[PDB]
Amino acid sequence: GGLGGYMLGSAMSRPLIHFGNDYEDRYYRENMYRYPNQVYYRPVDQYNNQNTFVHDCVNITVKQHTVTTTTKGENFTETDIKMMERVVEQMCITQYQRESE
Repeated sequence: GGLGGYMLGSAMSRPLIHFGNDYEDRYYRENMYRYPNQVYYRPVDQYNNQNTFVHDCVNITVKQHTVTTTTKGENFTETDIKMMERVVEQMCITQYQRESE
């Protein structure tokens, strides 16, 4: 709530994601522009476990995304939240890779 400590990663291509049924697939296709194409995060330094960092990226990215979202006067269903979490998770992982050297 005090902000700070976050860095912003480069923009990423939205992957085609399949959700296992016809409705979520169509729903996803239609609604995905409303979900993030970037992630918020704290450096690597602060995490010795990629499995964590990813958690600290999905929830953070989504709250911050909703506050900026509440401003435009629109609302998220429960499905949006599920779909948004899943794709940002994919994104955080790619983001995690960023350092290999």
